[PDB]
Amino acid sequence: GTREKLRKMLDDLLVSVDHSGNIAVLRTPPGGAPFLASFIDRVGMEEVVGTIAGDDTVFVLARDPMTGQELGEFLSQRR
Amino acid sequence: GTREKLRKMLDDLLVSVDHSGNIAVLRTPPGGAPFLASFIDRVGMEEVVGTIAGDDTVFVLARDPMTGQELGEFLSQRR
Amino acid sequence: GTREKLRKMLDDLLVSVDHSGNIAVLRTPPGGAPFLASFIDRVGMEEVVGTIAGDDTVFVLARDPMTGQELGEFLSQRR
Amino acid sequence: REKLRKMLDDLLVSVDHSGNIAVLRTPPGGAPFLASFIDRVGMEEVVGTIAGDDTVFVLARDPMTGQELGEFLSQR
Amino acid sequence: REKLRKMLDDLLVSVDHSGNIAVLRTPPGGAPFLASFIDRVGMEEVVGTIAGDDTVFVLARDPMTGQELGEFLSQR
Amino acid sequence: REKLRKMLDDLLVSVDHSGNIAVLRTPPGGAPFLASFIDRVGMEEVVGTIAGDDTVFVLARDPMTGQELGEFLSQR
Ligand SMILES: N[C@@H](Cc1ccc(O)cc1)C(=O)O
Ligand SMILES: N[C@@H](Cc1ccc(O)cc1)C(=O)O
Ligand SMILES: N[C@@H](Cc1ccc(O)cc1)C(=O)O
Ligand SMILES: N[C@@H](Cc1ccc(O)cc1)C(=O)O
Ligand SMILES: N[C@@H](Cc1ccc(O)cc1)C(=O)O
Ligand SMILES: N[C@@H](Cc1ccc(O)cc1)C(=O)O
Ligand code: NA
Ligand code: NA
Ligand code: NA
Ligand code: NA
Repeated sequence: GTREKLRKMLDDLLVSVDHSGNIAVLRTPPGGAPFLASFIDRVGMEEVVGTIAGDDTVFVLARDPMTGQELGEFLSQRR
Repeated sequence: GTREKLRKMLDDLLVSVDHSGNIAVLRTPPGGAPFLASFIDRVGMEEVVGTIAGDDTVFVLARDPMTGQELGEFLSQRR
Repeated sequence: GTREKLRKMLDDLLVSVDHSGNIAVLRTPPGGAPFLASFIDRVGMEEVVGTIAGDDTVFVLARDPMTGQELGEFLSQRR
Repeated sequence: REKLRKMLDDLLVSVDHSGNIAVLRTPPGGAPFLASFIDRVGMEEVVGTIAGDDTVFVLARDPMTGQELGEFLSQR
Repeated sequence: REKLRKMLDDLLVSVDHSGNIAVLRTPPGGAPFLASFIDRVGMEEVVGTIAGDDTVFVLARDPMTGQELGEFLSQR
Repeated sequence: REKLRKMLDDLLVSVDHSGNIAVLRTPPGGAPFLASFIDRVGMEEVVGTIAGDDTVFVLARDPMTGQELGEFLSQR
């Protein structure tokens, strides 16, 4: 199921969540950011305009009017 | 010519445009984001502070006071 | 020392600094963005929510209430 | 294979080889765009591809050589 | 090696080889996650790893083959 | 070649090899910084480079070996 893989994906890859403005910042272990962010893309979050992954960090762009914090809180509750 | 390659680059790589705040979000096919964003860099958009590409997503930072939307609308009109 | 490597890292990799909103934009030579941004991560800037590197560009997310500009000015003074 | 042909025309700056690897050079940032499409084709002789920024390493399946794999890509 | 075993179970879609290279295929974006962990293990026979997006090239140390290195990874 | 020499001093943590590949290890995120500069040099014996995060695969042109290509880079 998708909710279960989202839960396990976040359980295993989300080291921390942070935010500023319209951006939620996801911290992963090394190399984990593209792995996590690709999955987030594919679960189809309406509040998520898009994501970009580097190596251990993902920037999640919140759809207006939702904030980075509120977006990050959503994802944390999926854990 | 540069306008023609910008037009064809956007025609072939820009799956969709979105925006939030000062960020225009470009969606590409798989692997296309660095290809597209590098070219955007090199055409020298004054309104563009910079770009970062992941795999299929580019975040374009709009130069103040222009918005992500207005930046995205500019690029769409180049199509 | 860390301040010295931050100084030399910035001296050799920071082509330019820019900003918009809460994002400081770092420009590097080709391939230099992950090299620079990883180091910035590891020096532990409280004002820095996180960073993402592409190839020659880094987006540094400023911790509220600090701005991208103020964040970029901090880093420039480390040069 | 009509789509791969346009993909190579627009992205393949050069093809080289050594041993069992064919190397593709692209314009900047083009490597994962080209290489992911090659994966999608799914050729039996391609063990795998790695994309950097403007270079793709394509591993040829033994006993095919990287020179042979590069010639097929250069053909298309 | 208990952590690598879970890492491979969750990320290793397939393993292939040619010459002295073992190729790991992962779900999308999984390659640098898997490959950095492999580096961390630090096996003597692994000369190095490169991660793309969903493919990892693992270079086997002579005289070990990529087939042999892939079998050890497939084992775990 | 004076710039490559400083580039290697600051970024080359180690050099290894297997078959026709020289492997460069860098500090974290250093691989595309080093590798793009190597491309820029444009050595005839370098068929191509791929950068991951901290590892660069440099493919040696036959009949040169990756050991030989790594020794030249280690020299500089
Ligand atoms: N955190 C930044 C910088 C970074 C780059 C490479 C690394 O290996 C680690 C960190 C990113 O993920 O893009
Ligand atoms: N869209 C994000 C996450 C992603 C990563 C890897 C992919 O293959 C696909 C998507 C990015 O481009 O960074
Ligand atoms: N500046 C953008 C786009 C880019 C991608 C690849 C390049 O080689 C150059 C530029 C980034 O660093 O992500
Ligand atoms: N050609 C190598 C090195 C490189 C890295 C980054 C670049 O922008 C350019 C070249 C690769 O694509 O991995
Ligand atoms: N399999 C290759 C090509 C690729 C690039 C980007 C992708 O999203 C998917 C595949 C790699 O991982 O480098
Ligand atoms: N050494 C491999 C795997 C790796 C990936 C990401 C890292 O942050 C570290 C290592 C590479 O650079 O591709
Ligand atoms: Na890392
Ligand atoms: Na990136
Ligand atoms: Na993709
Ligand atoms: Na570049």
